[PDB]
Amino acid sequence: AMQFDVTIEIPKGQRNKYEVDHETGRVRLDRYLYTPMAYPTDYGFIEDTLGDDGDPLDALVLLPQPVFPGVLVAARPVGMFRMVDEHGGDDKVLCVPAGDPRWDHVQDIGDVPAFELDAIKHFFVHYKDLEPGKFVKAADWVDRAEAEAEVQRSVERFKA
Amino acid sequence: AMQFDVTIEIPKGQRNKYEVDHETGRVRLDRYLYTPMAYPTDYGFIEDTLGDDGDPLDALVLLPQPVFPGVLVAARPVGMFRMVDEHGGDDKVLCVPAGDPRWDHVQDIGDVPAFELDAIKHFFVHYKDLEPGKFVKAADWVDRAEAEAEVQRSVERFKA
Amino acid sequence: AMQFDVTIEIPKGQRNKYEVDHETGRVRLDRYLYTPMAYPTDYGFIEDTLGDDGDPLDALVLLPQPVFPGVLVAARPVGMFRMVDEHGGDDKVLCVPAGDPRWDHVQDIGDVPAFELDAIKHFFVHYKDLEPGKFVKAADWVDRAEAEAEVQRSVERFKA
Amino acid sequence: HAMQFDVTIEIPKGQRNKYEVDHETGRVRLDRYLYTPMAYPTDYGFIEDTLGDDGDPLDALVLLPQPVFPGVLVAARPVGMFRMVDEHGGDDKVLCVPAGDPRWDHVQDIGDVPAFELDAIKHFFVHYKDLEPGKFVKAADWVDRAEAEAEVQRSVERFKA
Amino acid sequence: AMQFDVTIEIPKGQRNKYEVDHETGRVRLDRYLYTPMAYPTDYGFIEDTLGDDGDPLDALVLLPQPVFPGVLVAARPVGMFRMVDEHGGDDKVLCVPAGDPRWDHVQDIGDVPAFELDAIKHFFVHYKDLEPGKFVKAADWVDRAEAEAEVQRSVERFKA
Amino acid sequence: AMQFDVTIEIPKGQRNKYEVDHETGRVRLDRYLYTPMAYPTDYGFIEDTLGDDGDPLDALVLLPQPVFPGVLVAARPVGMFRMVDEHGGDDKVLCVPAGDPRWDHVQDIGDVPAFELDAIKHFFVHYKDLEPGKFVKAADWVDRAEAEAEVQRSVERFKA
Ligand SMILES: [Mn+2]
Ligand SMILES: [Mn+2]
Ligand SMILES: [Mn+2]
Ligand SMILES: [Mn+2]
Ligand SMILES: [Mn+2]
Ligand SMILES: [Mn+2]
Ligand SMILES: [Mn+2]
Ligand SMILES: [Mn+2]
Ligand SMILES: [Mn+2]
Ligand SMILES: [Mn+2]
Ligand SMILES: [Mn+2]
Ligand SMILES: [Mn+2]
Ligand SMILES: [Mn+2]
Repeated sequence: AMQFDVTIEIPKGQRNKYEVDHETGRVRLDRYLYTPMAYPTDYGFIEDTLGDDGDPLDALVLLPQPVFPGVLVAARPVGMFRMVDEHGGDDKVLCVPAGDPRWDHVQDIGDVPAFELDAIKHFFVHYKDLEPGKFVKAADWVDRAEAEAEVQRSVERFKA
Repeated sequence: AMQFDVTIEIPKGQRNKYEVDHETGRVRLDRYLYTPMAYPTDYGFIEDTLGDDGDPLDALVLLPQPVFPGVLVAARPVGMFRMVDEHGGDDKVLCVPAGDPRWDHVQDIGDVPAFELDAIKHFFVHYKDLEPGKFVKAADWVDRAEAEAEVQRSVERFKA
Repeated sequence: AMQFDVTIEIPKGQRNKYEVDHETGRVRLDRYLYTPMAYPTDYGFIEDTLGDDGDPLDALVLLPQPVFPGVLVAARPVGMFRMVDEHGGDDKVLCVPAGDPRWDHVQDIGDVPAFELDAIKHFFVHYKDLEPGKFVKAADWVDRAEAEAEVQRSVERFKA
Repeated sequence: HAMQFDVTIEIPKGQRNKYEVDHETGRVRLDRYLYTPMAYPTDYGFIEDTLGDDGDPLDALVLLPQPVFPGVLVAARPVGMFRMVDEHGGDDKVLCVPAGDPRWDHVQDIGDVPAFELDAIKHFFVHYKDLEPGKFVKAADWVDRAEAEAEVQRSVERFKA
Repeated sequence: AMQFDVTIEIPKGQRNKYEVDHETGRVRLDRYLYTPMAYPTDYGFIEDTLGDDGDPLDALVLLPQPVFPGVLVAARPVGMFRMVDEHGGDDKVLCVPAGDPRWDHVQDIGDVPAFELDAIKHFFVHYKDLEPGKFVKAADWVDRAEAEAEVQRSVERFKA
Repeated sequence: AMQFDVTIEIPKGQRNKYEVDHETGRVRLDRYLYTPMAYPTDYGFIEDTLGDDGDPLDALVLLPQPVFPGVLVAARPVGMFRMVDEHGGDDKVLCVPAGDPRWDHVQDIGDVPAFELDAIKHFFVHYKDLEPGKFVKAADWVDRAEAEAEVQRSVERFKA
């Protein structure tokens, strides 16, 4: 199975929206969420990747226990989250701990329960509601194949 | 000046929806919220009150630090959240700790920041979204004068 | 299906071994565990039950987020962990939230992954190691069907 | 073999919320959020089935490896006692350890408890009501187990009524 | 208006006193506080600055939720806490999140409630009581005007 | 009195096993423990050391309150935990905070409570029981002298 390193930024259950500066490597508090919400999974980005956005690929890792900001996690993709915000479209690869036999039952998006997909979906749609000039309008889940595809592309974009 | 005991059953920043079984007096777990949200303020009910649904009038206490389920808080009202859900209407009296000079600046609804109010509204609208048969269709923030009316109106229902 | 209330004595991830006093209903601290390990799931006993020893039938509740000591949970049995401690035999009914469609996929002992069962098993074997005179020799897993009997056994002898 | 009793913990260690169990109801109430940037240095509560001069149970300080929740019972034995003087006059707070726990066998009398912790506990109770409107602390000091047991002994026979 | 990056080294509600080694940039546990107190705000230092100490200016950031050690926070001054300890005089800039509309009502030291200002003062007056050969004899608050002066002085001292 | 810097990797009470990448410097999640156990003391490694197995000296630090991953601590040794996992000798140097008057009564292994030494031993022996092809077959405590000697050997190994 495919594998890559994910740098976690925001731990599951956080309302503080942390970001990592991609030059200094410092953790930074972007802002406190204006809505009464909390990140449903550990949120971050895939190290050594690059998209059309300019930034690296955003990522979502399902973990038994959350971690700290800036922490590295070797993960593998089981799907991807496509959505359209006020900055056009951005993608978010759904991931699972790599080299962990406890996560062998989750091989693709269909193995991730709809309840958690619906929750993650719900979060990203509404978390910016009370921020002027910010929104999330479209959202849908796509399978491991297109996720691995988009990751394969974005690894190559980083090389050049 | 009004004053009453609010039994807080759900702490701030929690996703486990706790209920106090008014018959037995025990703290019961109702459900884990289906949306990835957390209670904006400590949420509970007012003691020795009663309403149309046979359940006590609900309360929202603003605190510098959260409390535990089943904890009592001497509180005074400063507004009320009027919402209309699945089971008709449910009004929630926004309160402040009584006998605390640190909260003397909060007298009426206008004294509470609009951002806190928008966040509290946002929660009670959206928190039952993914649950089937559950919904919310009207949501307003009324002043203290009306909150004091709805308390007293509900206090007397208990007296009967 | 069968359904009952479980009082949670010890939250998941606890080294403090709480126990509910059954003559009063109070939450007594039994002891801080001598071993460097925490309770693998939310732990407690089934309400309105009585065993071969005078204590209610012990129970484990699979939960997404842990609760507090003394909290009630509408439960549904899906298996049972039998051990043999220093005081002879003991029974541990493995349960899930009753009425939560997120736990409809778990209908029997086999549905729970064997890593969570081995973890639970590993805890109850070793947690009394450094305590003197106390031990655990035999420890195996039975199925839902037999667990349901043990409950109903404990129910009827309680009725008497 | 020794003297012991129940202790209902009201406030866990590291807390700024001032919880109070109603002795007539059994309900846990939030008294106040401490007005100073200080946390309770030990698990604070009272000795169950006692009665102090003030018509309330004798206060207790239980040293624990890990804190508990409010309303939790802990079988305990006294090791010393904290006597202070505040706006109400003089309160008495029994310093305790878990009863029947051999990990605390090395703490028999107050001299066994290290100085930095006794100071830390005292320092809290001197300063915790400084910024609080009409409340203050004048004096505070420690006494040995002999005196500690005696006040509990007075407090237990005084309970019978 | 003036604005800068604060590096929070000690989160709010902490008795562990962390500090950043300004040469290596790594976090270091200086000492567990000898008194039973906790930092009332998030405590840190201003980046790209230097006082007479040979050390940057210490910063006090008011936040809705605390951050982790080493996290950057874009902030602006609204006052300054000036004290005199055993080593000499130490000054601490009282800040709020910059570019955050929820803190736009906080403009000067007068806008921060006195209760919180007394509390912050009380910490630094008493947190080194039980520490030997360590004390403070002066503790006063000053406005943004004088605060901004010291922040600028030290920004200029940085260039060498 | 010998002293040195320890980098803490895993705070006391964690089930997430973090690891500092020595060649990189970043914190990584190695694995979530398969056993239901938690690290009984803060665990990490001594800075600028080198052993037969290519890593630095693993170290245990007794603290009143835990730290975060990557935090540095001035520490002095009082003993050493000898163990033999699947990869032969993997000793752990037991430490206390250096220059902290509250730890002066702890000068050698005998001064540490036996119950806490039993718990540390217990942890490392069992925490890989459920992981296949992994174990700990040996476990012994030794003098401060033995500990100090092994440390000084590995400081010698480092200079190359
Ligand atoms: Mn990202
Ligand atoms: Mn993006
Ligand atoms: Mn918007
Ligand atoms: Mn209602
Ligand atoms: Mn039980
Ligand atoms: Mn008293
Ligand atoms: Mn005063
Ligand atoms: Mn300074
Ligand atoms: Mn400093
Ligand atoms: Mn001093
Ligand atoms: Mn090693
Ligand atoms: Mn290692
Ligand atoms: Mn094995």
